Amino acid sequence: QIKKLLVANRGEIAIRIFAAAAELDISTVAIYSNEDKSSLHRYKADESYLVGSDLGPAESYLNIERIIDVAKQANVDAIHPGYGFLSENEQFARRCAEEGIKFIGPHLEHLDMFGDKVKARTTAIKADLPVIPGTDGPIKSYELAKEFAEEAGFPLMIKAIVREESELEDAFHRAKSEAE
Amino acid sequence: LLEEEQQGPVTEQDIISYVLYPKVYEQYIQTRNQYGNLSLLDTPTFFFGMRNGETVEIEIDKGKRLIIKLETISEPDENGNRTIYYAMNGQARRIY
Amino acid sequence: LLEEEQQGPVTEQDIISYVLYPKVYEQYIQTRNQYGNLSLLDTPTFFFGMRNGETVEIEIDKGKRLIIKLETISEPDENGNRTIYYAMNGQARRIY
Amino acid sequence: IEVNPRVQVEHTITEMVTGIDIVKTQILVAAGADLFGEEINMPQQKDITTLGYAIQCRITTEDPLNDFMPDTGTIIAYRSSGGFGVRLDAGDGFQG
Amino acid sequence: IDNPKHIEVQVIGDEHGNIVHLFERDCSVQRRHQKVVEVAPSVGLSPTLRQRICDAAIQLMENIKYVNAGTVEFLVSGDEFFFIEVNPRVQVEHTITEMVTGIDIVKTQILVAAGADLFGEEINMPQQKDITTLGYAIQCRITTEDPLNDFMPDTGTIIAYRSSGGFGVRLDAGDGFQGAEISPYYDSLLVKLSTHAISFKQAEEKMVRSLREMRIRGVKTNIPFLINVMKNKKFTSGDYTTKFIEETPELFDIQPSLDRGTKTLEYIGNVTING
Ligand SMILES: CC(C)(COP(=O)(O)OP(=O)(O)OC[C@H]1O[C@@H](n2cnc3c(N)ncnc32)[C@H](O)[C@@H]1OP(=O)(O)O)[C@@H](O)C(=O)NCCC(=O)NCCS
Repeated sequence: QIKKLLVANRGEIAIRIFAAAAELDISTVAIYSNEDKSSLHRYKADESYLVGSDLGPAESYLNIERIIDVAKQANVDAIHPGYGFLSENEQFARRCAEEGIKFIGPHLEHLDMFGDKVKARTTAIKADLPVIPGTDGPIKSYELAKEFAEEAGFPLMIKAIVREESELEDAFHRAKSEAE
Repeated sequence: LLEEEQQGPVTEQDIISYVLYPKVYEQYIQTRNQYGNLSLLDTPTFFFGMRNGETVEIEIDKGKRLIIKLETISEPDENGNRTIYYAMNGQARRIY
Repeated sequence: LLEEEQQGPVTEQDIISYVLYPKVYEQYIQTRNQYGNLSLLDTPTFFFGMRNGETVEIEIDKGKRLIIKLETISEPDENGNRTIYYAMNGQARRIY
Repeated sequence: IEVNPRVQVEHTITEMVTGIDIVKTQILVAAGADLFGEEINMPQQKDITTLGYAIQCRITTEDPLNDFMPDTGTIIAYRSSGGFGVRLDAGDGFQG
Repeated sequence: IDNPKHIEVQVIGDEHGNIVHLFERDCSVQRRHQKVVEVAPSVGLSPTLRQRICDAAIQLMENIKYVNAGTVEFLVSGDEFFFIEVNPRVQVEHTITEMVTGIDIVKTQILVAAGADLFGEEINMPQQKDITTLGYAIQCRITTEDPLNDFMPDTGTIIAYRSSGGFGVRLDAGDGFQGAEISPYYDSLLVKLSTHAISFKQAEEKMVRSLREMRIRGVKTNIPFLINVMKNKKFTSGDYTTKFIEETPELFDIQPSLDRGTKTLEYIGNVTING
């Protein structure tokens, strides 16, 4: 299936994947920024392609469409995104399969379930798993805050640490301040 | 004759080439042996080399643009060989 | 006072030395931070640096003796900073 | 707490204690190999086990005496370790 | 003997009468008298032959009360095995027994000379009936012996150097680095490559990937030969004799890794200095 593989990343994981790719006799392609022209990873692969002379250092590894450009002209099969850039981007994972490019990772919906801070928590409770008790969303009333404290028990971490109840008052207002 | 000389496959282009210019075709083969394909070098670099402090890029293969920099040249050693300090693809290479 | 300009611990020798020579000591410890235990280089190296192509051994410490070869020195670049190409214990090192 | 749908930077240590190539498998899953077919050839969950303990250190230019601000500049010397028990994953560090 | 299989066995003694064996290793892949590839343990060996050979080692090594690390060498033909010599020291390929059994061979030497019992707390050698092998290790010694000139050692300056690594690759550092001038006075070894896996074929695939990922310019090198020896079906079969290089012609042939990155540098250098 996978005859050529493109790594939408740089540095250690690109080398990590190239070594893994060229162990199954998979042809490897790398992308790089203008700042990574001297990078060590862009000649651990068979060929290497600039993202485009008009992109800064972070743009080069986040431009979904030009990354797709370089891969399509590389007539590549799969894409491994590595970690930390477009590794879990459903939009990249959607754009890839749109172009017959096997996105090496989870299925599209998985990226969605585990992409946000609350959606992942929800699927976790559905599978009979313990979860850190929290407010259903954000709250702007002490009354709902005391509603959660006499239902979750202390300590409690407010953000946007409280052990004794005499602190849940003066702390819940402090965060509402700085968050505001 | 030619297949054994290069110990490899040979196109008809090679064959007529050697038939028309023998001592010349073979001389070019020695040069592709030594330095590779020079036609891919830009004309100024091909004629004058590189000047101290010059960064230069040469595409040698598909997606294989190698970035070269000449840093300095040494005084010639006891025999007559100088040391050249390059910076190929961000890593340092020396050659005599 | 001396425990403040330095990193903390100061010996009595430092204290009596400062009071005898104020600026000489303040200058001494500054050079101490720059170049190490300068008194360990041989006199010819301490006074003249190194000639091109020369190897020299510096008994940095008991059994610790590093073998330094100066390969070449470059032209100055803009801002007047040369590059020095060293061979230190077999490996290669560049100095500005 | 959370779930990251991607391979992780600390994956190296899980490969050494268990014995399975995590990134390799990742490729052959998109290639549609059966998790217990010839390609992936995974041992059954009962027969998955760990031998020993592994530790990982990401070496970075974060100054631990300056609020872990990533120092930058030119590495002018680089030596890597190895031997029985050591695994290296090359990143941005090299001689120049 | 006729068409056999060179097999060593690694024993380890202490200064109190306790000796253990970390099983065998195959070194049948030899060109001349020197060994070029060694696998631990042997793939083509029956669990019955392996045991009789290991027990033969323990018999000899305990009858004379051998102390510290050692090796007993055996040739193997059919069901019959015989004894040749003993090397009372570390071998170059101890790394692969270290990889598949888990015991640090060189370290155990140091504590044995100190006097630590084999089954003490500092060594904590497993009891013999608990020692085992997990997977298959292969060791390559990357040298400067021209595989196309009777393996004559090339001498010169390495101008570029790059080691591999990652999961399953263990390197032991020799004279190989950027700027080394390989002296003609010693064995011309640059770096010890040694892999491992859960199969002997995953280790082959891992070994060639690292042999390829290797980068050593400025000198000749026996990597392409070692690459052929790996990729040959006669090797991955698990059974090969001392008559393996001799029997296999396609190993010596090597396509020359065109040094495009260097040849370019060499040309520009000439026309810059010589016009
Ligand atoms: C065959 C191969 C291994 C190089 O072998 P060769 O025939 O000796 O070399 P080439 O003529 O292809 O390349 C020479 C130069 O190309 C350049 N180069 C190679 N791959 C490159 C890339 N992806 N991007 C930019 N430059 C590259 C380097 O400067 C290399 O110089 P060095 O190899 O002397 O340091 C090649 O397939 C390759 O791309 N190698 C680099 C990647 C690698 O090592 N892969 C091994 C598996 S991890």
